[PDB]
Amino acid sequence: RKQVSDGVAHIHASFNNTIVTITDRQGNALGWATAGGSGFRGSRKSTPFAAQVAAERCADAVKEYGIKNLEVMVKGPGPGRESTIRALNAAGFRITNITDVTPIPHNGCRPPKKRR
Amino acid sequence: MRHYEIVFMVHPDQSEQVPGMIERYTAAITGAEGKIHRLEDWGRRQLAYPINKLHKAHYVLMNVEAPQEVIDELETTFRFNDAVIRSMVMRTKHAVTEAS
Amino acid sequence: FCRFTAEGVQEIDYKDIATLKNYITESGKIVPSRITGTRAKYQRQLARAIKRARYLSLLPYTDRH
Amino acid sequence: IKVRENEPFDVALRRFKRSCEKAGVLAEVRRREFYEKPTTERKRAKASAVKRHAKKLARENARRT
Amino acid sequence: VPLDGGRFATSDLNDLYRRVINRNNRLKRLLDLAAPDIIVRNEKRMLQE
Amino acid sequence: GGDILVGKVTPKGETQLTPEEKLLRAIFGEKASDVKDSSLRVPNGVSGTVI
Amino acid sequence: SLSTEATAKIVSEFGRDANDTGSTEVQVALLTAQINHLQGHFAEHKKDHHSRRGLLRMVSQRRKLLDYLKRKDVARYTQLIERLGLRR
RNA sequence: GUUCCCGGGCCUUGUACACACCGUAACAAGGUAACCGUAGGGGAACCUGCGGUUGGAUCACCUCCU
RNA sequence: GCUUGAGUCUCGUAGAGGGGGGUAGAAUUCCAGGUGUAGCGGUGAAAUGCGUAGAGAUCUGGAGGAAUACCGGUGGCGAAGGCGGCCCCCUGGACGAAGACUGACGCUCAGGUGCGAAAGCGUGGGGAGCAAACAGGAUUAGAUACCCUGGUAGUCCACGCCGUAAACGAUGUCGACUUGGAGGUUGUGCCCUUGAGGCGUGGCUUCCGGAGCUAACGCGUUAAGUCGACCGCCUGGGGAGUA
Repeated sequence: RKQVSDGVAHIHASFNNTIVTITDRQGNALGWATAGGSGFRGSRKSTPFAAQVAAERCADAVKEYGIKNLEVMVKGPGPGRESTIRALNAAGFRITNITDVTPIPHNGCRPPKKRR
Repeated sequence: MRHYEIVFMVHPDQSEQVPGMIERYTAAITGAEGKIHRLEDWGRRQLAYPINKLHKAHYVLMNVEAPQEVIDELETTFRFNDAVIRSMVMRTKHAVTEAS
Repeated sequence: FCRFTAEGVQEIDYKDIATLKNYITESGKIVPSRITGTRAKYQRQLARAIKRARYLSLLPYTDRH
Repeated sequence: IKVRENEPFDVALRRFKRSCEKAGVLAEVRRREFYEKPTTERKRAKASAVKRHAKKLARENARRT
Repeated sequence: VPLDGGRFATSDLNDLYRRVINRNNRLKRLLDLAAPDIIVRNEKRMLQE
Repeated sequence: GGDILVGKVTPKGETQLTPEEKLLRAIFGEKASDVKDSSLRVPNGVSGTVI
Repeated sequence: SLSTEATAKIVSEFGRDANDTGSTEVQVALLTAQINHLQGHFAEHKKDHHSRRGLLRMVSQRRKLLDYLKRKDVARYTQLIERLGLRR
């Protein structure tokens, strides 16, 4: 639906969750896929193979729109970031450009309090 | 008296009515004891990031020997003139003329 | 080693930005001291020029916004 | 950051993402600030890296094996 | 003196002694493994050229 | 004497470059130290007047 | 800082030379006149925790400067304060 | 074939141990690094936030470029 | 009276130095609208909570608030504490080439004064993120502890009080003396700076060492080495750096 070819696929592998989502060039979201909804709850949420299945979940149920050249703009320096990319290339897509527009602050706000 | 490299940019739509703006400011320098070294004009060059709507501003340079107290009030003029959005004054002792 | 800070004595200007582009990358990043053999004098001079150019949109800050 | 390589590739090659920062910005904005801590491990690290240079200076004189 | 680019502008006398040394070690090897006479003498003619 | 009349560009070589300047070839560019200046020169003992 | 076109005036008056700014009758004057040019600093903003030490430095160097002039020649001492006015 | 496993041995690393490994708070990285200062709280050790210091440990592997 | 001490002037230099103010941009939270799914968060694992009153996520637009990635370098300034975007106003400290001068105007110092991270409190604004007290789910024999969902003081700005510290390269301060190399960082003089250099002169700082000292480790031109000067401190610990 809406007919889009260039699908901006924001893949955000944080630390223990990787979300893949193709949207419209404008901004109209198309379909999502997550390492937490496809299963793999655990240290598996922090694995690139789960990100490979995340790419597969973002490979089907999205052909209704039909994207070919997609702008895989990766966000958040996490576990995947390549296994997910080659999952999409082995899914039937042609990534026109892999961009690294990760959520980057100029050390704006303070970072969160976690891990020990 | 001191050297102030006043480099500023107006919008591409004001690039057609900026020469009048130039005669405004340079006339004030003559009325404030001053002399221009380089009225450097490149053209309307592409901005990296569009300012809230459009990119490609217009660059014009002065690089004038002028008194610090008049240029201070002159900077206030630039600050509340919405054509010139980004305008800064530079170091002293040496204002250049080459490289264009 | 470089021939920009040898034949380029006394403060490297930034009207024409092509020379700072030898010292920044196509991403918007500033080259480190250890690559091109350039003592801090020349290095920090470029630094002043760069900050100024990015405020005036001559040079970009990050890659994309 | 932004790699394309026209269309004959069948590969990602995010080698510039790593040549940019990748984990660079992350190292400071993933876990709390701690302000002074990183400074501490900077001194220890240098002591062992400069000693590596002293190591390169110790091997040049004999190493008769 | 190689040729600036990827070739050899060298005195190809080296390329000649090269074969001389190749075949030298060769007959000494034909002493170790003890090869038939008609062929080690064929190497005699070889190191001869 | 030995003045320059006209300049001649001329290919040089990867053989002529050091590993120190093979780092600066990945930064500055390809056609910087790839071609050298082997212009047309006036051999010693020749005078002249370009007309 | 003491601007240069105030300084050269003061030195040529008190001193015989234009470079005679090493004589105590001139050393103290340029120190006092430097604070007289610094008044514009400590009158406004008030919280200069760094320039505070600078004041204590130049003024203390002046308290002992006037100390030796006092012990060596009370005639030029009372003359320093009578030509500039740095007593009170 | 030494990566898995049982035992032995050499080198190295760390110890407030050598009397020799109600709650574990420190000493192995004590498996949540330690210590001082400030405020508050909790049966109790101390804990949380902030600044500083070395009277602190390993920088050993798994994947990519000549 | 004279100068190798202190210091001033003429000509210049770099910067997270301080006080007041303005501004640009990203991200987090929230609100409204377009789209759409059945999951989001987190942990060794689980769970309270959110959600079909369409959350999480994305785009556009907008109102607050704190802090400045890459540049970053046992790099820089400073008495110290402490402090990283840019600029304007005021302005301090440190240093150097070549000369002119008063002629030891120099140093430290109980009582005293000033600066004094963070935090607590009074007062006027304020709240995105995190977080004492507290509620809940559990690992557990128990949880007022590790973790997570919320959340007040606080974090921020200005005016004062408390005037406290590992305010510790634990090395008090000023001056003088003592074979070098690698560096980092900021100026200048001289020579073909013809080119990414060579030979000197000062400041700060790091590593390896000699003379020396020490219990050892090691510091080592910035000394724990050799002297002069001044102040404070110790005479076993606990009690107690407390009443």
